[PDB]
Amino acid sequence: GIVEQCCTSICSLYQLENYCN
Amino acid sequence: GIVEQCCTSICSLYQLENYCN
Amino acid sequence: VNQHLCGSHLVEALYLVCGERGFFH
Amino acid sequence: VNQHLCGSHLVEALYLVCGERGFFH
Repeated sequence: GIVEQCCTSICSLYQLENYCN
Repeated sequence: GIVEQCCTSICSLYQLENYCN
Repeated sequence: VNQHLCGSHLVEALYLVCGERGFFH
Repeated sequence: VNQHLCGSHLVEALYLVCGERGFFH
């Protein structure tokens, strides 16, 4: 999920905005 | 994201567990 | 029933299903 | 720099990028 993708790893803007709304 | 998928709409267990971690 | 999960019910559903894994936020 | 976004920095990043859309939670 977002923690694996953005915290554990490094995520792009595109990946991050997928966790909007 | 999760709000669209699970709140606005109805989501399955499988979709929901995708927002784990 | 309401089958929508919003706010604190969405939070609880995630507690439940994610277990030890955890979840944001 | 740290390029990881965790906890309150992840929260802030979502505020930022999601704007009016909003985000969980």
